[PDB]
Amino acid sequence: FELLHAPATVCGPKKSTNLVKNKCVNFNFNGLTGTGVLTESNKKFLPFQ
Amino acid sequence: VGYLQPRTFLLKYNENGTITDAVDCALDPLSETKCTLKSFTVEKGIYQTS
Repeated sequence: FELLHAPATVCGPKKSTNLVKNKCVNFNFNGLTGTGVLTESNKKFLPFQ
Repeated sequence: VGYLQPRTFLLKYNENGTITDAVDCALDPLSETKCTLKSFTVEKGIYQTS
């Protein structure tokens, strides 16, 4: 296991629960940890963001 | 072939979420006024720069 200044490309899998919406519980999406209701929307973003 | 320079730009986001206009704040004194006011519509009067 060699660790240098180069960016690592071999990490480990992350295992976690499914998706529970319509509830005011804590969530986490790509490090962004928030607390609220994950309600649906009608807008659309961009296919690279 | 062109080289990028660390300048200052004010992106304009419409209802679609894509960039439609960009104004550089390092060219003309008129474009530098819109950098602080955060608006492309400058009315009459006297403002500051730097």
